Amino acid sequence: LTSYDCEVNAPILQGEELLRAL
Amino acid sequence: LTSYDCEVNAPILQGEELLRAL
Amino acid sequence: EPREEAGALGPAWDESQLRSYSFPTRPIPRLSQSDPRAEELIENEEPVVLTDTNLVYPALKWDLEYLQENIGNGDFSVYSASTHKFLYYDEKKMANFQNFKPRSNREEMKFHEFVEKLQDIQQRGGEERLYLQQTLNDTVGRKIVMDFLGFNWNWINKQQGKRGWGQLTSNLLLIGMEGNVTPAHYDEQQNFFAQIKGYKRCILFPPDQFECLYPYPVHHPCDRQSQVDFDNPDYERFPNFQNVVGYETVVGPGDVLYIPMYWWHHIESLLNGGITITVNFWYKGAPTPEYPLKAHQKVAIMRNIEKMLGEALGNPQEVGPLLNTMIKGRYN
Amino acid sequence: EPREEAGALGPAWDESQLRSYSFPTRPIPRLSQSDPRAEELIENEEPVVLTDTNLVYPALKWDLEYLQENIGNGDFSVYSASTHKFLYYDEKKMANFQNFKPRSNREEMKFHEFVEKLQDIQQRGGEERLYLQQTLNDTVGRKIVMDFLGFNWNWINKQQGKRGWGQLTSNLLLIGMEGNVTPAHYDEQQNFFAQIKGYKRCILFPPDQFECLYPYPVHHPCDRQSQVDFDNPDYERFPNFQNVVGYETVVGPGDVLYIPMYWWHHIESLLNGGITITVNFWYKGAPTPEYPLKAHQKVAIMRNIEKMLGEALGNPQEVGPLLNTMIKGRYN
Ligand SMILES: O=C(O)CNC(=O)C(=O)O
Ligand SMILES: O=C(O)CNC(=O)C(=O)O
Ligand SMILES: [Zn+2]
Ligand SMILES: [Zn+2]
Repeated sequence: LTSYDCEVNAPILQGEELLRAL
Repeated sequence: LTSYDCEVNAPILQGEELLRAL
Repeated sequence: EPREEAGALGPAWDESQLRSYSFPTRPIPRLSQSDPRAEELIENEEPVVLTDTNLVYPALKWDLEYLQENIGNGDFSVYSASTHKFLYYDEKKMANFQNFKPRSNREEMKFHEFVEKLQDIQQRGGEERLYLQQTLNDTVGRKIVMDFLGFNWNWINKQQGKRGWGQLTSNLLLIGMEGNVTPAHYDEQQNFFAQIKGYKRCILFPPDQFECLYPYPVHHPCDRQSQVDFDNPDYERFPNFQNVVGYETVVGPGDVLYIPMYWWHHIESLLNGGITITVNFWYKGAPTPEYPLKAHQKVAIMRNIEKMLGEALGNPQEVGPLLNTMIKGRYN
Repeated sequence: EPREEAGALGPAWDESQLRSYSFPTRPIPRLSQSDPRAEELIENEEPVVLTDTNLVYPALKWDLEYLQENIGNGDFSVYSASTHKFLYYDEKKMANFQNFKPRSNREEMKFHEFVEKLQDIQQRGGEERLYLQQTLNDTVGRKIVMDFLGFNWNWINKQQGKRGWGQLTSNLLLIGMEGNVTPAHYDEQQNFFAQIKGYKRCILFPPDQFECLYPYPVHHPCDRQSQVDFDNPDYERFPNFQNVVGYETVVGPGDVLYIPMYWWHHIESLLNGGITITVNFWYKGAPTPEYPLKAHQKVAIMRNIEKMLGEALGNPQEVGPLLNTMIKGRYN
């Protein structure tokens, strides 16, 4: 109930994946 | 969510148990 | 129109014995058990009065003398009240509503004690009222056991099997004084309500009248009871009570009223009709398996939300403010 | 009071460049990254502007010419609008609200196309407005990749480690025209908001002001955005907006604003300040493990209830009526 999702004002490589790949 | 309990205007041998015992 | 008692004994009761209320009603059908229409009603979770089940045939002879002589030395729960209204309350939930002050108190006593109390009130012309309400158990005596065993199990077991119901959880013995009222509420079990002595007026409302009957909060001791005082309705707090419509009937000795799970019911022992006696048969409902959802399913949902919120917030008193915070300016 | 730019270049901006609103605000603290007070704020999920992280040091040289030359041939999402307000909406949720008509449309184009469009508007004195908003991905070019790699990962990774956060999910590149506004909303991720070119006024509200900001229903496309029009507040539908109080600041090149998860934020590119550029860093929050519950936890709870009801009833449009049915005459 107290659990939460991760939605933001943007749609769902990038983030951590972008960085490591680079 | 659609599931239900069995509460009534009485507290929680009797019923089926009373009958069989008898 | 009140039925005529066999042998030209006149009308079983009259209008003057009914309390008066602000809402209209339609009659519940009275049918023979063999009538296909009765089966259709039960199958569909709609009320019906069955006139010939013989369900509690052996209890038709019961009266205070016979019960005092045969029902054993077990304890009996007896409610005492200074009003005609016996609002049910759940003692376990009292801690969370320190400010709730019950209008009736429960006292445990022996049957002879209950009978004696009834006698002292009558003789002393007292206004006190009593309502005995006690599950039938192992401590009852031999003759009662014989009577119980003579109930029409054959018929009621087929009913339980035909509708997929769960187990018989209990049979409540109800013995009331004339004029006693059990205010409107719903139960989460299926009920065959077997009248034994005297007459009770039963007013029922379908589950889709939830909006008009305003049940207390789930964590409040009067969970499942309507907050509206039928004798003096506050249309300001409960405006949709002005739209309620009941299904009513008067049951007497030998009659069985099917009160379907989740259906609201208001039950009153006729004014000037003497003591009443009833025995109910409470069964757990069938299992939850399609849209569109039924009214009773929505009710099941609302209870669950209230329950989960209460646990999640750690204080049931926080349930309201959160709900209010959820809807204002958002869904209302 | 507006800061003075190094070298006596005058005030970075002035009051006349700020839009005017009905509510008061207090300043968000501006601190050095080495200042213990800054660490205390972040640890406590309170906003802070950090002036010297060097987080996007290499992007400080970015401008449309450099980006057009180096950012690749990938597609960029660009919103177009006829008002200064770019209300975010979730396209996937549009089917369930056939009557919602977005004031802005999304168009996918190449960077050079975006730049060209900006030029045509300027020259033609048009009133159209554009806002580019696009996650940085693999298609960006070599020079940009070099720039990205030069961000201060050392500092931001320690931040991620010190607060128990989850993974970096993305970095959104935001390029806006002067006067553009992103209306008030909350995000479910932690955000380090890195300003690169131009100035943005950021107004934030804590999660305990949920009652004053009136977010749309969870299943509505503007889920998480406030329903109140800050330029013309309807105090009849949203009376508690009269009680809202913000924390505000103006960030410029080099500044990083910590926008804590669940905190409402309203962001505006200064009037007459030219284009703005920002890059954010969105991290999943720490895991849900004690009473009394925090405001953001209650918010998490309300979202969940809405979500469950929507699934259980099979139609999100049925969420309101059920909630209303739950509280009226019962909890309100
Ligand atoms: O008979 C009464 O007064 C009360 N009975 C019930 O509410 C019931 O059997 O479910
Ligand atoms: O900068 C903007 O206009 C909008 N940004 C956000 O809402 C955000 O980064 O979370
Ligand atoms: Zn009942
Ligand atoms: Zn945001």
